[PDB]
Amino acid sequence: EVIGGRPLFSDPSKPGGFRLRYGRSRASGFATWGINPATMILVDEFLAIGTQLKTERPGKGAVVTPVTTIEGPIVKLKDGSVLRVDDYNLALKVREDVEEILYLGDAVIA
Amino acid sequence: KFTHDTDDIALGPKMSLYKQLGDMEEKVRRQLEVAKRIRAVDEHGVAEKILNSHLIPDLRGNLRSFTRQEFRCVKCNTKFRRPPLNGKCPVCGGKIVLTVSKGAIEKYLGTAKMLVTEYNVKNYTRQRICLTERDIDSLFENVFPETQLTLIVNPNDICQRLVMA
Amino acid sequence: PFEIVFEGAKEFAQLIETASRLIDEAAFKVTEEGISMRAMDPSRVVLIDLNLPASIFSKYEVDGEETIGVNMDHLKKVLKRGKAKETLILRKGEENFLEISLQGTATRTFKLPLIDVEEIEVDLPELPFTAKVVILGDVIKEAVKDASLVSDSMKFIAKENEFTMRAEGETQEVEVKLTLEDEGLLDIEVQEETKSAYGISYLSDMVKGLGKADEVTIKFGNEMPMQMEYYIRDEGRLIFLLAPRV
Amino acid sequence: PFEIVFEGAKEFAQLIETASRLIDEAAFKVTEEGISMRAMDPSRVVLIDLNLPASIFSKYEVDGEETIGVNMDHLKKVLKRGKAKETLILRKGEENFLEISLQGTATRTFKLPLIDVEEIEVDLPELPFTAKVVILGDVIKEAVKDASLVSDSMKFIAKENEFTMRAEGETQEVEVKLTLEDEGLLDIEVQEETKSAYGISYLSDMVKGLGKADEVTIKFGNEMPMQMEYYIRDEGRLIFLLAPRV
Amino acid sequence: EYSKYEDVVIEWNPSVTPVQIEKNYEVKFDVRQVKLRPPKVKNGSGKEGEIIVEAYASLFKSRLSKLKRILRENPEISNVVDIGKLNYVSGDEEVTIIGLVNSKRETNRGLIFEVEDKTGIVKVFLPKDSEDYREAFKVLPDAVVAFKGFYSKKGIFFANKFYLPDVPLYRKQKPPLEEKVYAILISDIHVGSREFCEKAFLKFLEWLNGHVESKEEEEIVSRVKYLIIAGDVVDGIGIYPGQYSDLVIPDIFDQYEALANLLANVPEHITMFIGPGNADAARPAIPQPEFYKEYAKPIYKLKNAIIISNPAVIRLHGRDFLIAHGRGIEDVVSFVPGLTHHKPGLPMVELLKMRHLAPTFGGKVPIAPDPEDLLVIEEVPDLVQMGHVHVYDAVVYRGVQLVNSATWQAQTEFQKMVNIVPTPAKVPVVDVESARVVKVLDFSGWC
Amino acid sequence: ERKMKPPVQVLFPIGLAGGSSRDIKKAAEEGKVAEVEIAFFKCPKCGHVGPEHLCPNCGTRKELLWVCPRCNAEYPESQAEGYNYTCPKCNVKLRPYAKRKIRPSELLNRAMENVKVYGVDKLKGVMGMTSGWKMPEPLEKGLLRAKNDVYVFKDGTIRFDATDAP
Amino acid sequence: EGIVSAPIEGIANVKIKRNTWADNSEYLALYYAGPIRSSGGTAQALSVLVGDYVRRKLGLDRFKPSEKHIERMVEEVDLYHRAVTRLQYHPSPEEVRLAMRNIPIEITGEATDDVEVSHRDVPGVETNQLRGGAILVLAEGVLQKAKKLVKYIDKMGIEGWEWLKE
Amino acid sequence: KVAKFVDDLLEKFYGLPRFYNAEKMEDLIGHLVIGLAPHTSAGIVGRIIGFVDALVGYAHPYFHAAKRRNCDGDEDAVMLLLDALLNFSRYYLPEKRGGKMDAPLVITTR
DNA sequence: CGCCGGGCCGAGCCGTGC
DNA sequence: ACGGCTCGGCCCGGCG
Ligand SMILES: [Mg+2]
Ligand SMILES: [Mg+2]
Ligand SMILES: [Mg+2]
Ligand SMILES: [Zn+2]
Ligand SMILES: [Zn+2]
Ligand SMILES: [Zn+2]
Repeated sequence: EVIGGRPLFSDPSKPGGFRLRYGRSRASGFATWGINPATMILVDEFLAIGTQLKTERPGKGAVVTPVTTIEGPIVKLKDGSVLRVDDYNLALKVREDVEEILYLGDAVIA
Repeated sequence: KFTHDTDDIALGPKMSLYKQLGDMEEKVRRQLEVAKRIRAVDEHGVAEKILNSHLIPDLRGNLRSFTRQEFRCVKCNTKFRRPPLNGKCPVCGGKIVLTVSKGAIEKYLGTAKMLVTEYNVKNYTRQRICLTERDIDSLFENVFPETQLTLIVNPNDICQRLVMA
Repeated sequence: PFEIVFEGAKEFAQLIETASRLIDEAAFKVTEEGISMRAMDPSRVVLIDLNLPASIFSKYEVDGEETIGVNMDHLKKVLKRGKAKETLILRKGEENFLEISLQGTATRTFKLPLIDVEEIEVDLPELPFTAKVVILGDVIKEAVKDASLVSDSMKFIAKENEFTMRAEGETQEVEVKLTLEDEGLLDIEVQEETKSAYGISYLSDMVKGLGKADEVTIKFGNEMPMQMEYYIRDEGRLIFLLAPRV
Repeated sequence: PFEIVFEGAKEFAQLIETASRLIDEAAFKVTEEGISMRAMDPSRVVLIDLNLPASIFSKYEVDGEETIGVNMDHLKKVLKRGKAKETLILRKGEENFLEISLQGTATRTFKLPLIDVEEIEVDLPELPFTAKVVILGDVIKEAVKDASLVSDSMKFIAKENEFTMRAEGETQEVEVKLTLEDEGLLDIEVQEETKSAYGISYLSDMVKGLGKADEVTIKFGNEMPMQMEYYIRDEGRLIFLLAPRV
Repeated sequence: EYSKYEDVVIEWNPSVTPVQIEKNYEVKFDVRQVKLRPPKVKNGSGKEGEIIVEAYASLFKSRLSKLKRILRENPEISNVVDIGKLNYVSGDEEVTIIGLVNSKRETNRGLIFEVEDKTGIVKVFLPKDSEDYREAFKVLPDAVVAFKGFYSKKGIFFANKFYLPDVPLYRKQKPPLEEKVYAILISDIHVGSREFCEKAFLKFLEWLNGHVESKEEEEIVSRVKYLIIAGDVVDGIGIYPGQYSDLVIPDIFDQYEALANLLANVPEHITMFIGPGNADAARPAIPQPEFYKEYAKPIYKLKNAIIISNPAVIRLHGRDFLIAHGRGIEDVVSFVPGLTHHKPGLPMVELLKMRHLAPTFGGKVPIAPDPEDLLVIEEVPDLVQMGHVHVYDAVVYRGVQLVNSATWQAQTEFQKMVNIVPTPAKVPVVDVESARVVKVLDFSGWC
Repeated sequence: ERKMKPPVQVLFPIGLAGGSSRDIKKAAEEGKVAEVEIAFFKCPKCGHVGPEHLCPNCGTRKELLWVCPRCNAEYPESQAEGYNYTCPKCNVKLRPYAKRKIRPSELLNRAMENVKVYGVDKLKGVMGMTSGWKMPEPLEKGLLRAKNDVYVFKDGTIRFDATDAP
Repeated sequence: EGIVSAPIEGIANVKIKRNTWADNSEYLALYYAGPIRSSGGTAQALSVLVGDYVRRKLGLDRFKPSEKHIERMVEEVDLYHRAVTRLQYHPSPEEVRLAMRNIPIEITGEATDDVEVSHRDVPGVETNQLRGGAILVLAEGVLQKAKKLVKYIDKMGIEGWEWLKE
Repeated sequence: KVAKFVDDLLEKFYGLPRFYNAEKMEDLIGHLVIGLAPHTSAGIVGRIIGFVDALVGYAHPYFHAAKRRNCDGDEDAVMLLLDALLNFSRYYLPEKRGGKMDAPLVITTR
């Protein structure tokens, strides 16, 4: 099910979605995920600190928390260039030129 | 102890965009651009069909509950299982109002028609939407007759196009 | 980089408001001769167009022709802040912003963004109109206000030296009848008996904002749309096209 | 079949609106001497009597005595459309329709349906009233508007050459004292000190919309209903009888 | 797999010659024949929220007036007094009241009602020792009833007799027919479903064409002239969630095309009357004027198919047939205790006695906001046909037959879940002159 | 932050005198009288009666009044203890509350004089209490809550809801 | 661990009933209120286990339902999912029959939903409406959390629950 | 605002010295709260040490576990200890079943 | 001095086969 | 799945 206004970020076990990383951050581990802020910015800010999402593999449901050591999305710009946005300020600068999100980023699961 | 480190614990967006959108059409449109941008979503039909199972339940449920509803006085909160013959509250002078209005049925019909026309869904859902619109029009035949004409016709609607095919 | 100067910003605000009473988005087509507007409400029932040549404008300066799109709500909200004696100034630089300035006892400039709206050409060709009538704004305004008391529709009947407009309710009835010998009517030219009916809401929305010392011309035929006109500053013109009932 | 012509439709509209703030349905009687009126408040607390002799009307003609029953809301809506200098015409024919025509720059005609309502004829003769006083409309209007703030009950006190209005609350209080030397107090005639109280809402309804330069007669007694009457056009008059509260 | 019976052709048997009979028939009632004048607002600036309420009130007023006019026919009911002017009556007089049943409850003394009419409400009590207590116990609200008793100034109307619009006990027999004529009833075909019994339907179509074993059945086939279908001819689109997996033909146009191709094989000497149902493309609430023409055009185009409404009345050789789908049987089943879908003939008699096809408002039946009630049985019929239950039954009550034609759809998952046993492929055969069922065909061997 | 379905600032029943918003101040300023079910406390010494835990005249703690349901006899707590909370003249168990009439003007004026808070525009209460005791709350706490813009919960606490993260 | 209020408010009452229709024996029944619907799967299953242990330690017999009881329970489980909530789990009818046949206590309660049932006037059951508390306990308790329940049985030294192990 | 209300209550209603004496939110550091879950009846005491600019409640995993919460979308309440001590009463609790949920009937101190 | 119209507040309601 | 969506009434400012 999808409720109108609530986006779907990835298809089941589809390459290009969330990349699985094993670990536990300072502010994650109980049932929460670790997400780069760049992929929060580049999905039109639908994801904020504490926003819940319904997951597939480990359980059903998690809360997102910013982790700045994992990798971010890879995007395709409007002129044809391909860029790696692993930073927050870079995402803020680049957001308006994004044509397609090639890769979504990482997710740290305990 | 811990495995991964982070520079800041509260770095990033602080409020969801979903709380800054008013219209349902705007919400659907923004969600669809988001789904279109991501390479691994395949919005074009999948998100429509899955999303149409959130507006179709509302439409059909409201249409069903309209024909079996209870009325209530504005002054009181007493409810009547059958409309009073006088049209007014028997223990008041206050007027009787509905619990399921006519505008609560067709509030998502425009967005449903847009979702049907702009994307490729299975013929089943398209026919269900067309028949829902036809039934909504037909239920109010003797109460709200079409008494107003229009300058121009054919506003790129899909139901008549399917019928004429 | 065109400069526009208009005297009596209240009149401009009033015409912008009466154009905004029906449509929400519109685009202005301004050329060397003047500026023009035309659009249709989303119900596809009414059509309004507006022209404003160079004569009425006190100072006109424009290079080429340009299509500008402005949010009508914000436009009318900014225009409502003027006064009856201040001079309205419209300017647009290289940036896509419209500089609206008023010059009375002090100068205030408002920066308002430009928006893009798709422009569709929609012109209804001239149709055979069997009747024409010229009346004052006051009489038609009061007639609409009375017709709104009993029913949601108003009926027009045209005849030689007889122009009657009525409205019937479930039990009550109101009739307004007048002839050439009366005052409200200036002249009437009909070719055959005519009958039509139009919604009260649309008529009330369109006639609201007319001056008492104004001349309005109504052209309508048998079960066909109706056209209402009124000159603005002897040079402009307003066209209203309304679909009938039944 | 009567034809009644009246001038100054605004005054008629105000009179009917004052008559319509207490009752909704009542019957009008028409007779050679004029037009009468006697309705009853649904709460059975305030009585209204209205008499309009024939001399005030410009062209008043009628044969015999007939009764007319019209709902007050529709009638007030019809008469409210009249302006300051519109001729008001009341005409009835064989058909059971009440025609109201407004003559002016444009002859607009309204038709109203007569409704059958019961008539209860209760004539109340002169009652022993301890105090009779005459005051201007503005004085009582301002007194009621001031007393409305503190509470919902107003007290009247009439003494020897003295007229005092008071209202009391949990913590607030307002008083108004009137003497002969004051312009508002034209004259006073009391045999002994009297005092009673009434309700603000009914008092506000009866005094609201009262002309500034009008002499109003007040009669009341100890815990007894009050009599208020003011003349209109020096020929017609309206009588109010308000029962006291507790 | 998208076959739609395109090549289903059955030819008349050149061995049985039909008897020439003049088709005497005429439609007596149709929903799209009463011109319902829409309502006028009380003023010139109304909105939607008031017209609907006024239309519903007008519908209920019309129902009450029509049922009161029907009630005031028997000589036993007399001295009618309005409920409003009931305090202005004595305590030793015989008075009656006619009104709508608001609600009813049960106590140790008896039953307490809330009968209401155009001039106010009143509470009525009926003692348990009354002779009509059993009859009045199985009554459902919104029906129109008449009471007789003494009014108390305390606030209770004590009653001693109960009335229903009912059916007259005596009637005049009609003149006999010259030659014999027969009619066949069908319902709930449900074309386009996986459970639709196509083989039995094909065998029945061959039976209509003269493929018959016994000589008496040969004569009956030679005497067949009329055929009536009582709705639910297609399985529909989107009736319930999860229907997509239940459909062989998931397209309403294709469903109607297949149904038309199936019905095209009837002999040219038979006239078909078809009505809509709750699964077809038609109005959501009853009464349904007709099908949606842009969807049911293939069945509209048939040479001998006549499209009727729901409900409709037909007059064949002077015999009146009241044809309805039967969505109101569920209300009677779910109220009265001891009534089940396996025996639908008794709720039919209950509806006939109350002279309404769908009384209860707010239950399992949707009611349209029409300003006039067309669900009241104005005239007494000779036969009554219904469907929607998928179980066969036939009873007689005071000279009128109450048939319920079976289905052509095998039991599906839902009826298995809720314990209903359908009886598909049963077809009644009636006699026009007698207006009674004379035989029951059973083609369930193949289905 | 957390608010009830209609926002509430004091757990005091107003009935219908307060209007649609259960505004106690509006009812107090309009002179309305309201009938509700509350618990009345009675001073043993002088005999004050009302929904207050302390007697204004002497500042001595009162005692709850127990009333018969059908019979209408009032027994203080000390006497009702001996009667096993059952009416002696009747055979029905007692209740601590009954339907009574109150005048919001006097109570609100006393509260305002008590806490020296006069400039408060609105003060919302409840239509009726849900407990079995129907003991009300002091109005001074409601005034101080309205002054500082904070709300109340079903048990008399101010709460703040937030999503939890580790 | 004495944190969640399942013992305080989930368990409405405890009563001893008689198996009149079969043998007129003595068994135990647990009445589940509304708040038990939000205690989690583990709290309900442990409640059933504790009820079984206490009934065995008090010298009481076991529940012996009739067929009508089973049909009522199946239609109640079917109805609640259709009309109220998704149940977060959908037990098959055969599982419901097995659980009803092999539970030594009566899982019952009051009425929490305004929906009428078909199998009416069942002996021992005093309501004709949906019992949300008991059916949710059955669906999301001993059934959904059977693994944790059998682990607790193994750790706890409890016999008589071999059917759940199978 | 809650602390200001508590100080006003202590100074005007009971005639006792004020407790918090705070003019900014940074003055609440070192003060105690109570954490309660929407399905339990026991609370736990916590201490304030800092603030963040997000819309989440950060705490130890033991703190969230002691309230029987899972931290994958759950939400809990917080209240100042002194306000609850002064204001809570068992005579305001509803009488139906469910009136004792969300009630600090007991608090854990370790 | 009398309207027109906004902006709050509080009610209700959200697939379903006989 | 439940906060998001329609109605109705009631004051409060301009505004002419
Ligand atoms: Mg059916
Ligand atoms: Mg069917
Ligand atoms: Mg959780
Ligand atoms: Zn009422
Ligand atoms: Zn004392
Ligand atoms: Zn007693």
